[PDB]
Amino acid sequence: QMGCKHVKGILLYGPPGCGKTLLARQIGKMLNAREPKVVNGPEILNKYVGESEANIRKLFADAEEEQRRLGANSGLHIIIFDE
Amino acid sequence: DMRNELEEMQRRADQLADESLESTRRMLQLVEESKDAGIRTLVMLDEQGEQLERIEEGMDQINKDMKEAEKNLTDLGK
Ligand SMILES: Nc1ncnc2c1ncn2[C@@H]1O[C@H](COP(=O)(O)OP(=O)(O)O)[C@@H](O)[C@H]1O
Repeated sequence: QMGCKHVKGILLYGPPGCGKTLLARQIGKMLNAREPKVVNGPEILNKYVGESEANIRKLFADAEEEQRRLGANSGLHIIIFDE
Repeated sequence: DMRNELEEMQRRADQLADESLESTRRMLQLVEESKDAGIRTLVMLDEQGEQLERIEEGMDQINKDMKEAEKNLTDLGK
């Protein structure tokens, strides 16, 4: 009735080893979301043309297809970016 | 400027055979033998048909002869 969209992402910063991935996984598990995809920044880069972009692009395919199929009654997908 | 590009090479999977030369030869030999057997059966069947046709005429002749003889004997008897 209100017509309000949902928040699309958040950012967590702090010293290493203080429990950020734990919090992210717990948030994902609490909302009855599917298994999250965990990624690492330095491991995406590549030395061929159009390879890093493909890796970045490949993470949204499941959500895209599920929305195209089930419309507005789909589940919740979570993506976690580290570094 | 570590932007590399590549080119491609192709290989052809072996064509459909290397199993069509062991069962094949046996198949051909068996087909030849069956053809020979069929030819022999043809010849024998034609001979048998000729012999049956030959038998027919003697059969008819004996039937006619016996009927005529019986009728003649009956006619003379009475
Ligand atoms: N607040 C916390 N309570 C309990 N264990 C914690 C906490 N913070 C960190 N840990 C422990 O430290 C480990 C590593 O933390 P991690 O999630 O890798 O932190 P970060 O994302 O900041 O590197 C966790 O698996 C857990 O064993």
